[PDB]
Amino acid sequence: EWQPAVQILLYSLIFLLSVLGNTLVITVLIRNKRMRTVTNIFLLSLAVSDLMLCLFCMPFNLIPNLLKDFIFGSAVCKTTTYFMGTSVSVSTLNLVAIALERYSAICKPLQSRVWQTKSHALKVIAATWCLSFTIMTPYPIYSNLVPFTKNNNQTANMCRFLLPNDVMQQSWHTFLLLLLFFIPGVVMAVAYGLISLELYQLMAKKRVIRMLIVIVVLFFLCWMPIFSANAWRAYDTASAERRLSGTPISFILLLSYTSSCVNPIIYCFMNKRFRLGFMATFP
Amino acid sequence: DYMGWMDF
Amino acid sequence: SELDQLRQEAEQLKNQIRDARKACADATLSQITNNIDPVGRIQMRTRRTLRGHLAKIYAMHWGTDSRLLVSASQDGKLIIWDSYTTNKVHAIPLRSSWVMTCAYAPSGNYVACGGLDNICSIYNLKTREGNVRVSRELAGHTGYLSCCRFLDDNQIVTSSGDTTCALWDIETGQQTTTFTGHTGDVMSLSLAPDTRLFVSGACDASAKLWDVREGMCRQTFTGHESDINAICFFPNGNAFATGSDDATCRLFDLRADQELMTYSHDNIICGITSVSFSKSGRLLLAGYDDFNCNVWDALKADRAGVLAGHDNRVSCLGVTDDGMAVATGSWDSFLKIWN
Amino acid sequence: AAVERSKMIDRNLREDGEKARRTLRLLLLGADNSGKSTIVKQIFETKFQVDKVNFHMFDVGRKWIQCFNDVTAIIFVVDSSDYNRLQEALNDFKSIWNNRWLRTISVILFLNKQDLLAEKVLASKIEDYFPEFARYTTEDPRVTRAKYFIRKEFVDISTASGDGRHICYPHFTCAVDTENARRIFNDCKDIILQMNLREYNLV
Amino acid sequence: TASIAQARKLVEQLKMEANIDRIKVSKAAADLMAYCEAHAKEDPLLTPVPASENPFR
Repeated sequence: EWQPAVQILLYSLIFLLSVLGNTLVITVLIRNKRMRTVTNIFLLSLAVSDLMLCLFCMPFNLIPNLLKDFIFGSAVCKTTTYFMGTSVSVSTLNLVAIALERYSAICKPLQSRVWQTKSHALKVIAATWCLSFTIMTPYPIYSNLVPFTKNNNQTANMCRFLLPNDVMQQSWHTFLLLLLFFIPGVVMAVAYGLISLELYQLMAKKRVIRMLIVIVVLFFLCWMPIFSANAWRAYDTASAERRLSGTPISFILLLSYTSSCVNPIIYCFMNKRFRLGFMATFP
Repeated sequence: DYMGWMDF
Repeated sequence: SELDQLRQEAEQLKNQIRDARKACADATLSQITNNIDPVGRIQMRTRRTLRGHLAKIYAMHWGTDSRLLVSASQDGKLIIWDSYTTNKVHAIPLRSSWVMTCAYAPSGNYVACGGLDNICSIYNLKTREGNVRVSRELAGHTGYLSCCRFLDDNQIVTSSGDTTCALWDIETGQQTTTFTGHTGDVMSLSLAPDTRLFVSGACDASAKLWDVREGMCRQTFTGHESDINAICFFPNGNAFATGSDDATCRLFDLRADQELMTYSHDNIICGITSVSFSKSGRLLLAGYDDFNCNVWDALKADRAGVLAGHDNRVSCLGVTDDGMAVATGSWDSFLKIWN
Repeated sequence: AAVERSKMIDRNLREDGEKARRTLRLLLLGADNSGKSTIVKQIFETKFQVDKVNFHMFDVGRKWIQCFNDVTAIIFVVDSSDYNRLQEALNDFKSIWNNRWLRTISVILFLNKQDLLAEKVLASKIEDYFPEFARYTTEDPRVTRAKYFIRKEFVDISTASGDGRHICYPHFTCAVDTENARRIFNDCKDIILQMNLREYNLV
Repeated sequence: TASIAQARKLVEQLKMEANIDRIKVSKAAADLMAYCEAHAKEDPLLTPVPASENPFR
């Protein structure tokens, strides 16, 4: 029972912290009108998408993995699977949105004055949410309880997802891991690379540059594992499941969700301009 | 038995 | 020796002025108003926000009907607002963006505007072609216009950085009188309710009372430690108030020729930008550099309320002729209407 | 019908708030003897363009300075050639630098007619006006001692207070120099970069 | 002569500003107090009018 006891402690802690962090960022950024800058529009959007990711991924992956059957109805398997992919998708384009905005402001300061506005930020927010809700539509369609029976002769289920053939399954998993992880991570490596280079070309500058390196590291550590696993299963579902099913994939998933825990820390709480906003937001 | 995993 | 003799005669006369005032100083306003009742807490709230300006609002003036107002911004727009609906009735492109003052004619036919251009421009609202147009440009000051106020569709009074005031005939475009006697830049102006007199306040901390017909300084008032930014007649025309970088307001009565009251609190530490009175002249409303506006009980001198709701300097302030609303403008580019 | 007019007005006032945003606004300060009108290479006002970025200078022919509290940079011009008024410029520069309304505007400082300073020092009485120039110790070495001493005095005023909110960008200029537009452009690039770092939550 | 010429005016002006007739400040104060009481009920800022009568809602 030790591995289950650790697994519930880890998930419940990371859940409570990701709820608290994102809801505080949402709170302090809505109350303080002063803190309403192009960047803080993306941080508010990001914190909402991370709050959805926390609420709809974490408990609904934990509880079935503890019970060893999917306890909720087909409507819950459909609805959760939609919001999981939706929240994961919006976040990865809000993190590539913050890196390309920061790069325009820091490496081309005059030219960006033409377009970098609060209205332009809200165009990119609206386009990102709408295109995420759009492309994730297969999830509530082809995600339906699949039945089996336990050794106690109880009927049991496992929520799963299946395009109509294996070529569609493989091409789909290749598309999501090359447009919701790979390129989103090579454009955050070249954006924060160029910002670090031009910024370094001194103690404050080195304090900035180590944060830019930590951001591109934490992105690849959270997401590479889960996006590579899904691709493994879509090719040899049998070998992938024989290796990773049960306890191992639950930690690859926890590592993925830990992104929605760290984002409030590295983007908000590490800057007192917001930390004071916090001190100004509450009595 | 319970095998595989949801995508996210 | 004549220069010294005058100088001693001026010192003796100035000493006489002080003695005549001191002899007149029989009781303070706060000794007379000791028994009255306080304006209680003036709880007040924003009823409207006007969102069209894209830079610092510098000035605003109500029309004679308490619906229309004009406002000036350093984006180079003069905007006329229907405050009831918030509709923009008109937007006028100014020829220079560095404006510091705006006025509405009592007829509603015209608005006036000026600043670092050293000109007062008159705009005709009621043309047959349906577009607002320049009626005349009044040129003759050698320093920036700080304030302006029409007496009628043919006459307007102006204050300037060149230490003067001037009265203009708008039809001829010429000064009918120049008023001279301030030594610092004149920052503000206020016409008496009968339009026979006006007061102006300056950077040398003087306020002066002028005869509009005869072109003379009747009286000079002093008390502030620093430049006067704002001045306003009390509704009866027998008194006025000033505000300054001193972080205080003063009240004077013309007939006693001296200060009756000073409004201050040791937590208030920044300059006053603007002042105006309610319809009874029982409340003095003042704008501040600390982004607030404060409501003072002009007779008990207590701080009665706060209009907190701007993200920068309250740059200008005005009560309507009905007494039903206060407008405040600001360096964040919005006006707000209150109560 | 009145509201259709208000929205058609609010659309043209937004189309004008953009044409405004495309330009950088600069204020000129300095006494006569400074050559302000010769730092210019293209309320009085004038316009110029560098690398497709558009600039608008303004000079007024303690109160009127408040209007300029949101310009990108003050261009402050000093005559370097005689020291009778050097302290006057230093008191004036102190008055600009510590102004309540200018606490976040960086100053581009032009130490102008530096060739006449070089001629005066190569021929100057400078230590009679500034006794602490005796044994100063950092072109001709003596001219460099004067230039760096002259510069040192303004930049030490500029660093005695400021808290990193705004900075001073000193330059030496001859009346024949064309490069002042490039210098203003680079320093505006740097001023905009410094605030973009704090607004983009990097510091 | 400009300083002496100007100073004669600065003297004349003080002669005018002294020739004026001043009243006791207790009378001046009592008039502002009497005015505000006579115009108290007619001032919607010191006591707000009901939302039916208020033109700004």
